[PDB]
Amino acid sequence: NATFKNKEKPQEVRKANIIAARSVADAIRTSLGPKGMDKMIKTSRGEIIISNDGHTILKQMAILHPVARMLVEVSAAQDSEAGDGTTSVVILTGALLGAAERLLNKGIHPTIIADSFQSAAKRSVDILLEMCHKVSLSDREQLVRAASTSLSSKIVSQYSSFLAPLAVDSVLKISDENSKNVDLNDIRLVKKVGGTIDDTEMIDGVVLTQTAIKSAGGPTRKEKAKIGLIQFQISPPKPDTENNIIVNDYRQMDKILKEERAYLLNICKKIKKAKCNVLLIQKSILRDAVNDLALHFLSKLNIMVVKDIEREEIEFLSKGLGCKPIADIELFTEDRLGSADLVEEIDSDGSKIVRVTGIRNNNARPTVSVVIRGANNMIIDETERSLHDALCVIRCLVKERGLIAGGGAPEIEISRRLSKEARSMEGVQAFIWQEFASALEVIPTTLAENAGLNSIKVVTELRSKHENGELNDGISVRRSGTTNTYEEHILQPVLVSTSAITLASECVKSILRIDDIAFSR
Amino acid sequence: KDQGNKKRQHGLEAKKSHILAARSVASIIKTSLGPRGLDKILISPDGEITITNDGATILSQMELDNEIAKLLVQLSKSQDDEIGDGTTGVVVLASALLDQALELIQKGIHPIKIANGFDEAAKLAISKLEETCDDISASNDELFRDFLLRAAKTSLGSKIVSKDHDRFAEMAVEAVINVMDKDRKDVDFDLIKMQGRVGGSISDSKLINGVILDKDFSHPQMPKCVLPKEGSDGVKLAILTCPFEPPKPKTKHKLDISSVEEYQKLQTYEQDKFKEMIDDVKKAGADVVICQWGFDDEANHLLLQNDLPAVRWVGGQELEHIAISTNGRIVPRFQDLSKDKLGTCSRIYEQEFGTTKDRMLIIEQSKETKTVTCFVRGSNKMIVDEAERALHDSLCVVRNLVKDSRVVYGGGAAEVTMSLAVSEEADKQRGIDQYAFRGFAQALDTIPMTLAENSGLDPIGTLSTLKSKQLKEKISNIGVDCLGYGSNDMKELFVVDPFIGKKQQILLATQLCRMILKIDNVIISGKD
Amino acid sequence: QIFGDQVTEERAENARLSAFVGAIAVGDLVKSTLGPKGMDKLLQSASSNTCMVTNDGATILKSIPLDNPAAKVLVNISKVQDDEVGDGTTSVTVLSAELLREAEKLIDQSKIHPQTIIEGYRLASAAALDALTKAAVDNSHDKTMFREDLIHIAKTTLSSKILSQDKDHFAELATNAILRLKGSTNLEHIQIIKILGGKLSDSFLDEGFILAKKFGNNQPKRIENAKILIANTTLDTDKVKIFGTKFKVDSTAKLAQLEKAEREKMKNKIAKISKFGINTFINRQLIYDYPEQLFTDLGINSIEHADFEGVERLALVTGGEVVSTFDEPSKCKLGECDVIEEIMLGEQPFLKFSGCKAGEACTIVLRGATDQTLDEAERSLHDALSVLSQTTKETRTVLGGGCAEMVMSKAVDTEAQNIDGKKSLAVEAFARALRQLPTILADNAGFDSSELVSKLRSSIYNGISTSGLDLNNGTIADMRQLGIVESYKLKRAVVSSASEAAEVLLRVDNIIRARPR
Repeated sequence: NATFKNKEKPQEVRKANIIAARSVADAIRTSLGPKGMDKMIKTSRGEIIISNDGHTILKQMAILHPVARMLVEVSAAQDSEAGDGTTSVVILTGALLGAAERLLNKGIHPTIIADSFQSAAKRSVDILLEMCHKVSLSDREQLVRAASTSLSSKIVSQYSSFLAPLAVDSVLKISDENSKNVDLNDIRLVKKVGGTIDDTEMIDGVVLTQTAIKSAGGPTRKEKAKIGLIQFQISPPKPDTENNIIVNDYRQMDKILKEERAYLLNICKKIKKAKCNVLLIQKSILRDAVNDLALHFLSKLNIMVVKDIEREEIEFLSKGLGCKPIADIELFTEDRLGSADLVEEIDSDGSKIVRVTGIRNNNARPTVSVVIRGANNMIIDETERSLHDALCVIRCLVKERGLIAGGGAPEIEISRRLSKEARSMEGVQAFIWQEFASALEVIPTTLAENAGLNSIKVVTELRSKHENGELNDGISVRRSGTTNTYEEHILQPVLVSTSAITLASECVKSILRIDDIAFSR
Repeated sequence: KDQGNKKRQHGLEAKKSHILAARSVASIIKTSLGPRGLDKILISPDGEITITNDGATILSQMELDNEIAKLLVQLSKSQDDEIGDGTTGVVVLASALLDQALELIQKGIHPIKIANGFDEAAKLAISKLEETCDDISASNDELFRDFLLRAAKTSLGSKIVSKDHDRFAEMAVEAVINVMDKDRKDVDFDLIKMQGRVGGSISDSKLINGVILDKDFSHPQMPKCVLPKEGSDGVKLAILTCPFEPPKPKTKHKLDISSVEEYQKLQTYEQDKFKEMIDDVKKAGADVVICQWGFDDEANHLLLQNDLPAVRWVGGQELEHIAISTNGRIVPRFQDLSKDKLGTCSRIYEQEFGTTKDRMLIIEQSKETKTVTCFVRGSNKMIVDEAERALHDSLCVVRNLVKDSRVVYGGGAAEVTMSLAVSEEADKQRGIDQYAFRGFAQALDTIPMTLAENSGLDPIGTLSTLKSKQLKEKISNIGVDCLGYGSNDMKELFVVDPFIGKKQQILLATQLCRMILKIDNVIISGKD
Repeated sequence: QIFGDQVTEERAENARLSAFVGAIAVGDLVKSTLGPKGMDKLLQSASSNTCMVTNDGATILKSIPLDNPAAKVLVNISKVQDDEVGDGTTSVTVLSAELLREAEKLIDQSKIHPQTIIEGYRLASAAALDALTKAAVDNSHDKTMFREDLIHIAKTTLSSKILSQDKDHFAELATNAILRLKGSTNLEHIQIIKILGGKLSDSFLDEGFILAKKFGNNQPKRIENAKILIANTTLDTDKVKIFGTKFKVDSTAKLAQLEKAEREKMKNKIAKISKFGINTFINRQLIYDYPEQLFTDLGINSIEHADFEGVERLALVTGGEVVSTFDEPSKCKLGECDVIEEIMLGEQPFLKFSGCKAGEACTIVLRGATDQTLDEAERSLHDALSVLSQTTKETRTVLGGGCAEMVMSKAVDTEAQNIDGKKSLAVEAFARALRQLPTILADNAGFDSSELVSKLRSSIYNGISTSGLDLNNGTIADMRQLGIVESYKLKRAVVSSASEAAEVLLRVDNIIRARPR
């Protein structure tokens, strides 16, 4: 017959990128699950790190291969959207790349391969939603149990009973109804040494990251005060040229002292004009925040000062408090100031955390700032990351309601539905539906391998019982065998399996779109 | 000194190397010869970017270590001032003489015999070409206007000018006649100024009878037009070779200011000199002041109140063309001005060109001047430089048409007639020079064969066909077809080449071919 | 070592490969990215962490450093296409590479002159643009509402302009200056007459081609059944500057005898004028009374000082030619008009022509109260005519999806039918590149191009000229039923840019490397 010539050879570029990217997925494949193998990376500086996290390994691997670098962005969106499964999405991506190698050997153009994965990803979501267990945000029983079981893998165990409703009550306020995805960056976890895990405060208004003035004259507490962000600095006169303090006379000590106190008073007077009793100054190492002479001036005015505000909180305080960053003293106005009920420094052991209540702003909405306390530094660290996973799983229920029992159940349920659907297709696509379902079996196969169980034996027992049960059949690491994952309190949200298939389908799609690699400087 | 890396050539060696060195550069320009040739991308070291097939531009940009090809650049530099459009014609003709000279060397003929052989053969071909030459002015006067327009159209047909060529064809004729006398027939390229700027199109290009100077009339409030002022004599302009400022002595140059007293006095003295220098312009009646140096801020204040526009930073060479065109004089001092020494022109005005922010001035004249500035407009800088050199090529063709009223029919018919006449007279001339005359006729056949290859025709078949049409039928001029037409006989197309132009090509080709044969040794020192 | 300082000349064997294979390799970068289903490319720098992936053809070509001196020519061609419209840069480079790919076969196994190959495309592209015109459709449908939508847009263009005094009268003049043309909308078909001593609202539209100057002294002011001849020559005092000449004569009367002999040479040209059977003659220069008096006995009216634009616009309305010379009697392109009437407007005599042959045009006479009202109106009128002409040329589309590319192939194959000897393969090679455009579009779709393009050619060859390629279902269907159309201006821009790019590259027997800046 007569077909297209194919003078160029783009396949050698794509096949070299698929094999090189498959070796990256096979390396991360051993890290799947809590029993998975840990990978070691030695940085050029000499630092050695150890962990099973897929997003951490791919970030510190310093991959030179361009296509394999996309797995870092896919794992980034995996943690940003779903929050969990960064290792599973890399395995699913490599599983589609491994299945695409047999597709290219049959003479199939990657456009049909890419268009079939997108069509299979959209239908795989509907298969999960029909088989999913429908839950709603109005039921607080399933929201607490889902967050409690997710913390069983973390240092906090017995104290996780009180930690679950704190994360639930924080999401129920920010979720509303149709808001769908709600940014988790609005939830600020402030960790500080001292205290214990059992001591927690919601503080819906906001929480700062620092203490108050420790010098002489600090009020440390104020009631019915206004808050604003100030990028300016309270300092004695400091011209752009070189300045120095040289006093050769007895009278010059009082002249320079009164001259500096006069310039500090003019700054403190303009603040009193707007009746701002709480000052937030951006942290800068160039000069100081407030001079000790100005601390006595603001003490008489009953104006609380909180300095050393990090640059990361400048954007956060401008949102939750509804204020605006103010560069200079001339830009400082009352319209940019928020009204706080009570601003006080809470006394704690080695902490001294300042909190704010009653932001009294209609434009501002219910932002969340939660304080984390603990004796050991390793506590307040992992506790902040453990609450992140608790907020992601609950947020996945907000965007798309319903939860799917983990342990390989959603991967097998999709493969069973696509096996009968592949017979209803026609043409080249019909062979891809069988290869797409074959790549989905790589995830439950790896779960059985990393757990020490027999690979094929566990997978066959799940598909054998799949004719009776439906979503209740999966892999259980605690039971070391095939049992009901719903009764073992192993639960997973639907958005994780939805995003893992969607991102992997778009990844592999964009992988086949690059047929050439050229040097461009 | 510099013993190492020293190249030395001998007789039995360099004679073969000098021919191969010429054939390398010759084969490069054979592809660009003719209207069907190749336009080459060239970038000068000054930053000018242009694309043209002109051999004078291509060969000038060629930098090479071959000493024989350097003589091609030396001849083209002298020919560029005489004609400039015959660079591709002479080098190929000179290389054809060298190719025939190498054959005579293999036959035992000394190179000095070949030099005298081509010299007597060139002088014989001039008399034969003159007998078959035709005249214009003595034939038809109205065709003389048509010959000048269609001769420029031939050079403007390979460029974007071909659409608007009708206007540029008349601009090329008037620009040459203005700078020359009919009896003297002397045209200098320095008398015709070629300038152009970005913006507008080529259809908006104007022919100016005077200088340009690229001036905005200094302060914008000054008037953009200069009136004759109620029937005065021309338009008077001032030319100053001294800058505008209070005069200072050469012995001291120092100025001491003791206090505000001497400061306020010296400030008024400098303003009093400004009032004394402007009165000399008013007493002479000069409308605009042209100086070589810039003016102060107070200078434009007094010149604006009296409605006296200013001109700043004029080169020394530009000051000469102003006094010649406007019939003025060069006044060294300020107080030596007078109505007789001021340049008198027809009018002075500032004509805005498109969206260009330059806003130059135009000084014209009704009577014939010795200075003409051709200004070209275009939408792109590359289009301006392309139409500028294309118009300059038309100025060179018309220059040779008015230099000699007798012209020959081109298109390859000129080289065939010169070859058939020498070849017939070669058998009548006996001796050793017989082969030198036969080789000269065979060397003239390289030009029509080169044009035939670039036109898509058989170089041997077409050349042999043209020789039969000019012999068995009747003696006439029928050349190879450079541009698409229905049939042969370019004489029917009225395609003419200047007799003084074609004669200048064969003389420089013979003069250089002899000089190449007069160098048997090449000494090149190394780098210390 | 010729040239130097990074400048060099490529060998005649390598230059043809650098201008063809070297240009294809540049076109191969945008080859697989053509179309909405096209692939993507990677651009990597030395740091390797700054890289990016994009399908944009203008981004890939400009970012990649090109050491090939012939590749820099395609960069300039891409800049010309980007000036026209910001879309279609990829299609031009790919089509230019297909023309150069067949050009390698047009040299090696062909032996066809390269300039004749370009002339073979000029005749093939002319038939390609004509095929796009016959198959051209438009969204202009419901023109009754579209003709009304133009007068409202013209009023919006008059905002901030001094013409805002009366919107109804001026918008009607601009609207009737476009739709009444029924042809090219370029300003060369619209003459502007700026006059003084009146009001702006007193302006009117006249299609009679009004020009300022008059003709003749004692000649009549009306001409019936006029025969117009266009030529440019100087019949009065040639060699405009006679200063410097030396006339050798025995007496002053002999000096005038040579002028009489010059007047005898005038009859040689005047006799050729009378052989054309014309009552009217056009000249850019002036004419002396003696040759003009001979025109009176022959009944020939001479319009003088028409400049050039005025001559070209006269040749378009009367269907004439701008040739300034007489090659042979009774062989030429002549114009004519029914009635030539001399009128007077603004205290100046004007000429109003009537009944031009196949004349389609208009002349907008603007009557202002000063020069500021005349200059600002003509600049603002052309801006209003440009917006109205933009809606005529754009939104007018053609059948896409491989249709128009194959329809042009049928017209080029028709041009390849009747052709001379050496251009037979040159014209046929142009139709091959036209069929490669839907072939490459079917490559990135993942289907069989050799099956679809071959059936598409045989389908349109006999009947069914509206068929095209369907990339969704992978079959051939009617483009009018599926509603797949592509802009006609985009088609003309790609074909014109491909002919301009091939004009420079095919003439190349050697490549001069550009100097680095």
